[PDB]
Amino acid sequence: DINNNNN
Amino acid sequence: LYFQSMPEGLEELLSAPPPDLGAQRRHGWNPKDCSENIEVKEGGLYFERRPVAQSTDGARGKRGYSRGLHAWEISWPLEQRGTHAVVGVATALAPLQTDHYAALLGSNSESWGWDIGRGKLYHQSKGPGAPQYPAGTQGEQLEVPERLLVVLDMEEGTLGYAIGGTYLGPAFRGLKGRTLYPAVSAVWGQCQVRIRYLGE
Repeated sequence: DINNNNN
Repeated sequence: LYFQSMPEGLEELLSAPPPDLGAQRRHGWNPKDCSENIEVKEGGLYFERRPVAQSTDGARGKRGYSRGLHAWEISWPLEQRGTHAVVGVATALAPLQTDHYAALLGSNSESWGWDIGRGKLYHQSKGPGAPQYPAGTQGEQLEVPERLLVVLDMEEGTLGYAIGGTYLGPAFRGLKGRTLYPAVSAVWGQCQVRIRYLGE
Protein backbone atom coordinates (compact mmCIF):
# COMPACT_ATOMS: atom_id res chain seq x y z
CA ASP A 1 0.00 0.00 0.00
CA ILE A 2 0.95 3.70 0.30
CA ASN A 3 3.38 2.87 3.15
CA ASN A 4 4.93 -0.30 1.60
CA ASN A 5 2.73 -2.54 3.72
CA ASN A 6 0.96 -5.78 2.73
CA ASN A 7 -2.83 -5.46 3.04
CA LEU B 1 19.45 31.96 16.38
CA TYR B 2 20.79 28.60 16.02
CA PHE B 3 24.11 27.43 17.34
CA GLN B 4 24.44 30.26 19.69
CA SER B 5 21.86 28.10 21.58
CA MET B 6 23.59 24.68 21.79
CA PRO B 7 23.63 22.92 25.15
CA GLU B 8 26.76 23.42 27.25
CA GLY B 9 29.40 20.81 26.32
CA LEU B 10 27.87 19.81 23.03
CA GLU B 11 30.92 20.70 20.83
CA GLU B 12 33.14 18.74 23.23
CA LEU B 13 30.82 15.73 23.35
CA LEU B 14 30.83 15.52 19.56
CA SER B 15 34.58 16.12 19.18
CA ALA B 16 35.51 13.32 21.58
CA PRO B 17 36.14 9.75 20.36
CA PRO B 18 32.65 8.28 19.87
CA PRO B 19 31.29 5.51 22.14
CA ASP B 20 32.32 2.04 20.94
CA LEU B 21 29.70 -0.36 19.55
CA GLY B 22 29.20 -1.69 23.08
CA ALA B 23 28.08 1.74 24.33
CA GLN B 24 25.98 2.20 21.19
CA ARG B 25 24.19 -1.09 21.85
CA ARG B 26 23.60 -0.29 25.57
CA HIS B 27 21.90 2.99 24.57
CA GLY B 28 20.29 1.55 21.40
CA TRP B 29 16.81 0.25 20.60
CA ASN B 30 15.26 -1.96 23.32
CA PRO B 31 13.95 -5.32 21.95
CA LYS B 32 11.96 -5.47 25.23
CA ASP B 33 10.43 -1.99 24.69
CA CYS B 34 9.16 -1.69 21.07
CA SER B 35 6.12 -2.46 18.94
CA GLU B 36 5.30 -6.12 18.39
CA ASN B 37 5.78 -5.31 14.65
CA ILE B 38 9.37 -4.13 15.05
CA GLU B 39 12.47 -6.33 15.10
CA VAL B 40 15.55 -4.87 16.81
CA LYS B 41 18.78 -5.82 15.02
CA GLU B 42 22.46 -5.83 15.85
CA GLY B 43 21.67 -5.72 19.59
CA GLY B 44 20.14 -2.20 19.45
CA LEU B 45 21.95 -0.39 16.64
CA TYR B 46 18.91 -0.49 14.35
CA PHE B 47 15.38 -1.83 13.95
CA GLU B 48 13.33 -3.06 11.03
CA ARG B 49 9.56 -2.58 10.95
CA ARG B 50 7.57 -5.46 9.46
CA PRO B 51 5.26 -4.56 6.51
CA VAL B 52 1.99 -4.66 8.55
CA ALA B 53 -0.78 -2.54 7.02
CA GLN B 54 -2.70 0.02 9.07
CA SER B 55 -0.17 0.22 11.87
CA THR B 56 2.11 2.90 13.37
CA ASP B 57 4.97 1.46 15.38
CA GLY B 58 7.45 2.94 17.80
CA ALA B 59 10.53 1.94 19.79
CA ARG B 60 12.27 3.33 22.90
CA GLY B 61 15.96 3.31 23.67
CA LYS B 62 17.24 1.03 26.45
CA ARG B 63 18.29 3.97 28.61
CA GLY B 64 16.18 6.71 30.11
CA TYR B 65 17.86 10.06 30.82
CA SER B 66 16.90 12.39 33.71
CA ARG B 67 20.08 14.48 34.05
CA GLY B 68 23.00 15.57 31.85
CA LEU B 69 23.58 15.93 28.11
CA HIS B 70 22.56 13.07 25.72
CA ALA B 71 22.87 13.07 21.91
CA TRP B 72 22.37 10.39 19.33
CA GLU B 73 22.27 10.27 15.59
CA ILE B 74 19.24 8.82 13.90
CA SER B 75 19.69 7.46 10.35
CA TRP B 76 16.47 6.95 8.42
CA PRO B 77 16.53 6.64 4.67
CA LEU B 78 14.30 9.21 2.88
CA GLU B 79 12.67 6.45 0.74
CA GLN B 80 11.72 4.55 3.92
CA ARG B 81 9.70 7.36 5.70
CA GLY B 82 6.19 7.03 4.24
CA THR B 83 3.33 9.24 5.42
CA HIS B 84 4.30 9.72 9.14
CA ALA B 85 7.98 9.63 10.30
CA VAL B 86 8.53 11.19 13.77
CA VAL B 87 11.76 11.49 15.77
CA GLY B 88 12.10 12.48 19.43
CA VAL B 89 11.73 11.22 22.99
CA ALA B 90 9.11 9.51 25.17
CA THR B 91 8.51 8.67 28.77
CA ALA B 92 8.01 4.96 29.67
CA LEU B 93 4.24 5.62 29.44
CA ALA B 94 3.93 6.66 25.80
CA PRO B 95 2.12 4.11 23.56
CA LEU B 96 4.31 2.25 21.02
CA GLN B 97 1.58 1.09 18.64
CA THR B 98 -1.68 2.21 17.06
CA ASP B 99 -3.78 0.50 14.34
CA HIS B 100 -3.76 3.16 11.64
CA TYR B 101 -1.17 5.46 10.09
CA ALA B 102 -0.53 8.46 12.39
CA ALA B 103 1.97 10.75 14.12
CA LEU B 104 2.02 8.45 17.18
CA LEU B 105 5.08 10.06 18.78
CA GLY B 106 3.87 13.44 20.13
CA SER B 107 0.13 12.65 19.93
CA ASN B 108 -0.04 12.52 23.75
CA SER B 109 1.41 14.03 27.02
CA GLU B 110 4.15 11.38 27.19
CA SER B 111 6.04 12.02 23.95
CA TRP B 112 7.74 14.89 22.04
CA GLY B 113 8.75 14.69 18.41
CA TRP B 114 9.66 16.21 15.08
CA ASP B 115 7.82 15.16 11.95
CA ILE B 116 10.85 14.96 9.71
CA GLY B 117 8.52 14.67 6.63
CA ARG B 118 6.49 17.86 7.26
CA GLY B 119 8.76 19.81 9.68
CA LYS B 120 6.19 20.06 12.51
CA LEU B 121 6.56 19.58 16.26
CA TYR B 122 4.14 17.27 18.10
CA HIS B 123 3.52 17.16 21.85
CA GLN B 124 -0.09 16.49 23.05
CA SER B 125 -0.93 17.03 19.36
CA LYS B 126 -4.21 15.75 17.86
CA GLY B 127 -5.56 17.98 15.06
CA PRO B 128 -4.03 20.24 12.42
CA GLY B 129 -2.01 23.33 13.57
CA ALA B 130 1.29 22.01 15.12
CA PRO B 131 4.22 24.50 14.89
CA GLN B 132 7.01 24.44 12.29
CA TYR B 133 10.63 23.75 13.33
CA PRO B 134 13.17 25.17 13.06
CA ALA B 135 12.16 28.81 13.44
CA GLY B 136 13.74 31.61 11.39
CA THR B 137 13.00 30.05 7.99
CA GLN B 138 10.26 32.56 7.12
CA GLY B 139 7.80 29.64 7.07
CA GLU B 140 9.85 27.63 4.59
CA GLN B 141 10.18 23.90 5.47
CA LEU B 142 13.71 22.64 6.01
CA GLU B 143 14.23 19.19 4.45
CA VAL B 144 15.75 16.61 6.79
CA PRO B 145 18.43 14.45 5.24
CA GLU B 146 19.04 10.76 5.99
CA ARG B 147 20.95 11.52 9.20
CA LEU B 148 19.98 13.90 11.97
CA LEU B 149 21.17 14.48 15.55
CA VAL B 150 18.78 14.45 18.47
CA VAL B 151 20.02 16.45 21.44
CA LEU B 152 18.46 16.12 24.92
CA ASP B 153 19.70 18.61 27.51
CA MET B 154 18.27 17.47 30.86
CA GLU B 155 20.04 20.26 32.77
CA GLU B 156 18.06 22.93 30.90
CA GLY B 157 15.19 20.52 30.14
CA THR B 158 15.20 20.85 26.38
CA LEU B 159 15.08 18.70 23.25
CA GLY B 160 16.58 19.96 19.98
CA TYR B 161 18.07 18.64 16.77
CA ALA B 162 21.01 19.17 14.42
CA ILE B 163 21.52 18.71 10.76
CA GLY B 164 24.99 18.58 9.21
CA GLY B 165 26.56 19.54 12.55
CA THR B 166 24.37 22.61 12.94
CA TYR B 167 22.16 22.80 15.98
CA LEU B 168 18.72 24.12 15.03
CA GLY B 169 17.68 25.40 18.48
CA PRO B 170 15.59 23.98 21.29
CA ALA B 171 12.36 22.47 19.89
CA PHE B 172 10.82 21.62 23.27
CA ARG B 173 11.33 22.93 26.84
CA GLY B 174 9.89 22.06 30.27
CA LEU B 175 11.46 18.55 30.31
CA LYS B 176 13.27 18.74 33.70
CA GLY B 177 12.15 16.19 36.34
CA ARG B 178 11.27 13.54 33.72
CA THR B 179 13.03 10.37 32.56
CA LEU B 180 13.12 10.40 28.80
CA TYR B 181 14.06 7.69 26.25
CA PRO B 182 15.13 8.02 22.63
CA ALA B 183 12.03 7.28 20.48
CA VAL B 184 10.65 7.24 16.92
CA SER B 185 7.29 6.27 15.40
CA ALA B 186 7.24 4.70 11.89
CA VAL B 187 4.69 3.44 9.31
CA TRP B 188 6.86 2.25 6.39
CA GLY B 189 7.07 -1.45 5.57
CA GLN B 190 10.63 -2.74 6.03
CA CYS B 191 12.06 0.63 7.09
CA GLN B 192 15.43 0.40 8.93
CA VAL B 193 15.97 3.09 11.54
CA ARG B 194 19.50 3.30 13.06
CA ILE B 195 20.47 4.91 16.36
CA ARG B 196 24.10 5.91 17.15
CA TYR B 197 24.48 7.15 20.70
CA LEU B 198 27.28 9.74 20.97
CA GLY B 199 27.36 10.55 24.72
CA GLU B 200 27.60 11.56 27.33
